[PDB]
Amino acid sequence: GTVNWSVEDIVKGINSNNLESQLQATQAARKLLSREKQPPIDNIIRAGLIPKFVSFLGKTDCSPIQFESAWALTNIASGTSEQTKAVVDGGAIPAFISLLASPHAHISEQAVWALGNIAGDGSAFRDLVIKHGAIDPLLALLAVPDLSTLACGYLRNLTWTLSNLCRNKNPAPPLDAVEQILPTLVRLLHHNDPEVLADSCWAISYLTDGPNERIEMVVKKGVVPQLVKLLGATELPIVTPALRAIGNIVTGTDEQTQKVIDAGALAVFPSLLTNPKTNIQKEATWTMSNITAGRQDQIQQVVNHGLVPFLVGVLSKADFKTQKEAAWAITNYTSGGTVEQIVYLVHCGIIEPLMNLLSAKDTKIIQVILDAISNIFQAAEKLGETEKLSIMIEECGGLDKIEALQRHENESVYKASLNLIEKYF
Amino acid sequence: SAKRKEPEPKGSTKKKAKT
Repeated sequence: GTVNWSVEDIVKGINSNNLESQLQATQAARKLLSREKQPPIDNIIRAGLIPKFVSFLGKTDCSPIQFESAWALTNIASGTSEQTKAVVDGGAIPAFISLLASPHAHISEQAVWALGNIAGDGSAFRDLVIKHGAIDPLLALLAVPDLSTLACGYLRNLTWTLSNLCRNKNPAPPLDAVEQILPTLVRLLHHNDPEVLADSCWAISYLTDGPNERIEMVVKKGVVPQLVKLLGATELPIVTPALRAIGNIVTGTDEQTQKVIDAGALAVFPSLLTNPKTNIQKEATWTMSNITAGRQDQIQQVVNHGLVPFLVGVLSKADFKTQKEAAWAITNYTSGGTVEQIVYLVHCGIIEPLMNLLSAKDTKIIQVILDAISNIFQAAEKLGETEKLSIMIEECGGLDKIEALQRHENESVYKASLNLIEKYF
Repeated sequence: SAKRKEPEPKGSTKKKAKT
């Protein structure tokens, strides 16, 4: 029927002066563009078909041709930057924005999907979509008393597209676009579908990634408790972006950080820190590191929640990248902690796993660890206990590792490791 | 500020073909 045509046949049909022939030919193009094994996107582009498809977007009298073009353009825009750029150069942005208003939900949804792919290309197209005025009609599609009455695939596409309009960093989206979208995003974050929740968390994660002014506008909407609740979800696709967003927030001010603490976040961390998914452990440990970089009373909350043995555990055994984050969490904690906090850290068993790590071929971890040693010595000094500390480092084999590091081909390692022996060994 | 802000980029699907 319209299955398996050549591109030259599709060209013949689209150039006929017959709307029905054009329709058949567009659907044929769509079915070519819908196969998983190498769809001939470049062949279609090379044939000159994009501008014709874009003009079919405007055929209100022909709803089926509007849909097949939408779908064909969707799949093209789904390709490389060059393929997406061809769609945009065809004038497809305003035309897809106009179709958001279609009375046909399947057509309106296809327009949403296409705009998602265009914004997903990066900063410039995201921003180009926003200048065309996509946001208002996108949001007007979600202006319903209850989200549950929308078709679910449709709601998912809206959510994902809005999330691509929040994404990317150099530059971040316009402040006023972010302000416009946030209220609706807060609503979607309370919706009960897992994909809608996952992609709402992704959007919040994009929006909390950067300067503290951007964190602020999110935290101000009061989403942190709902984030923390999602952080406890059983679905890994929801936990991953909820954790990234929580982690982005605690890179912010002490007050912003305190908000995730007040939300109950640290109660979820015994399991996040022992999560069998190695990426959740990494991210959770990085998160812990920025909380240990907080106030003393924030550090104290890490203590009260029983989290320091979990940090010992991760430093002891974890994929190397997680250990690296753990080393940071310790360096931070020892640099901002009370002496009593640091004594506590040592009582939990930090020394021996910290020393084992000095065998790592990774200049940066070594610096981070020597820094933590020095910080801990500085607390031992204040208590007349450096000798008691030197013995533990000695007994676990830490001196051999510090001694070996003097002749290290790195100016920072040599200085601080000779300095440690000078002062303590 | 001991805060470290620049995580490994991560997201949902960037682009998506229909079927």
